[PDB]
Amino acid sequence: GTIGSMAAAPQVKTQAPGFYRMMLGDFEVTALSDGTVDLPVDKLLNQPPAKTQSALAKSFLKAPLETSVNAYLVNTGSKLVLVDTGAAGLFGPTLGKLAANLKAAGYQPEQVDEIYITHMHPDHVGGLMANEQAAFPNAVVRADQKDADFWLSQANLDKAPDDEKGFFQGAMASLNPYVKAGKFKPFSGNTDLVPGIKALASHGHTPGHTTYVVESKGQKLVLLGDLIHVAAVQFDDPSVTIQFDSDSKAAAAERKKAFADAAKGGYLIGAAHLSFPGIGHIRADGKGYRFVPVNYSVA
Ligand SMILES: [Mg+2]
Ligand SMILES: [Zn+2]
Ligand SMILES: [Zn+2]
Repeated sequence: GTIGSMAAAPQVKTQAPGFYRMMLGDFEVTALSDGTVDLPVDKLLNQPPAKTQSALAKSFLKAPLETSVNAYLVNTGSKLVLVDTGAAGLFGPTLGKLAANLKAAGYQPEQVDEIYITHMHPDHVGGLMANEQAAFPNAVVRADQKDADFWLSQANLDKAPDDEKGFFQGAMASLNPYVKAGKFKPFSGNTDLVPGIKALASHGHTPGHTTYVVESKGQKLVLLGDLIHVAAVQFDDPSVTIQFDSDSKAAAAERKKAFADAAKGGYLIGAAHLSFPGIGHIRADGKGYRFVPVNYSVA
C-alpha cells in the first residue's frame, strides 16, 4: 500500500447489551438476557433424534442448539420486581450475563424489591447469589413452597443421582443468603403477589413450577418460565417433553394449557428459553401453535 496505509480494522465481535424494553400498560418490562448455552436437544428431547433433527432443519437449526436464558424485570411504579435471575456461574462460562445487562438497562441490584422464581433450576436462581451473599440486598425472593421444599431439602440431594445433585446444591447455595436473612417468602399455588402480578401454578417441569401473570390497563404478559425449551419442536408438537422435566406428563399438560389459553386470549407470553427476548403472541396453527415475536419498538 501507499506510505502509512493503515491495517484493516479488526472484527469487534461483541454483542450488544442483552436487554429489551417493552411497555405493558403503565408497567415497564425489560427482558434481560443471561447469555446463551448450547443444548444437545436431539438427546434431551423425549422423542427419536431423527424427528428432532427433521424439525430443527425445518427452522434452519441444528443440534447442539444455542438456547437463550431469559429473565424479566417489571417496574410497576410502586415496585421493581425481577422474574428469574439467570445462572450466575452455575451452568458454565457462557451464562451469568444478567448482572451486566441489568446495569446496562439502567437499574442496580439494590433497587429490586421482590424477585419471583419460576422454578429452582440453576439457570433461574444462580443469579441470586454472588460470593455467598445476596446479589439483591433488599429483595424478598418468592417461589412456590413445593419447589422450595423439593430443591432445598438435604434428603432429596442425597437421594439424587450424581449428575443431578448439583441442581440441589446450586439451589441451596443460591437461596441461602435470603433464607438466613428471613427474606425468602414462599407461596402456595395461585397467589396475588403485588398489584399487577400474580403467581399461577404450572407444575410439572418441577414440582413448584410457577407462571407469573403481569397485567396493567388491560395489557397482559404471561411469563411461562420453562413451559417450553425448543421452539422449533414444541410449538408444532406441544406433546414432546424434555429430560429436564421432573414430571413430563404434567409438563406437557401445562404447556398445552398455556398455549391454548394464550391463543384464545390473544395476550403476550414471555418464556425463559425462547430466543431472546422471548416475548410474543401465540396463535393456533392446525394441531399445534405458531409464535409471533413482538414487533421491534423504540419509545
Ligand atoms: Mg456458539
Ligand atoms: Zn428448567
Ligand atoms: Zn431453565
